[PDB]
Amino acid sequence: VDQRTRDALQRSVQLAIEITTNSQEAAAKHEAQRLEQEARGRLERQKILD
Amino acid sequence: QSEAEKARKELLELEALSMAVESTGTAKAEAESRAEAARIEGEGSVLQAK
Repeated sequence: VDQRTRDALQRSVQLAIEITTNSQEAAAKHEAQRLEQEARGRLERQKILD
Repeated sequence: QSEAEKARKELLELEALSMAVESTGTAKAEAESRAEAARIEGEGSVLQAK
């Protein structure tokens, strides 16, 4: 019935959204860091084979 | 680093053949020069003493 309760429920969803945007940005960063290491693993091995 | 180490053992054992050359060749050169100069002095001394 009260509107101020509906506001308190409105900020509840603004958080729920930011929780999924933070999860793709953390899941992207973990894939960036994994590939950046797969190159370094080869670039460092290639210098030694030269 | 286990991969950049199985190859680095190969880089190391080739440097051991190479460092053999730089050392046995340098000492072979400075010693055969002294042996040749002392042979000229030695064959001349026989004539000079004659």
